[PDB]
Amino acid sequence: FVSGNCDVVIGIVNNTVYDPLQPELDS
Amino acid sequence: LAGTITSGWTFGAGPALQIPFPMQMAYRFNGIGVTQNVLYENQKLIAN
Ligand SMILES: *[C@@H]1O[C@H](CO)[C@@H](O[C@@H]2O[C@H](CO)[C@@H](O)[C@H](O)[C@H]2NC(C)=O)[C@H](O)[C@H]1NC(C)=O
Repeated sequence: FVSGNCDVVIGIVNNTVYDPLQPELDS
Repeated sequence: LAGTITSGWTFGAGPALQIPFPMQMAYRFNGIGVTQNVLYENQKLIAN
């Protein structure tokens, strides 16, 4: 779940969050 | 004291498993019905 930006949390890292609905958008 | 700081509650029910203290505090906030992001967004305020 999403809450806020990437500035107030100490220790946050880059990564990718996969979206299940996007592959279904094509068809 | 050393166990409950470096391992939380894990050492009382088995082997001691390390976990960072600010992250352990997030677990305990969840116990009282408060989301994790509340702690992480006020870590400097809570610690003080
Ligand atoms: C997570 O990815 C973001 C991508 O925006 C990184 O933020 C940038 O980091 C570079 C490198 O220091 C800076 O020059 C930029 O100013 C940052 N912001 C933007 C909008 O580009 C961020 O550093 C990454 N997190 C980690 C821990 O590497």
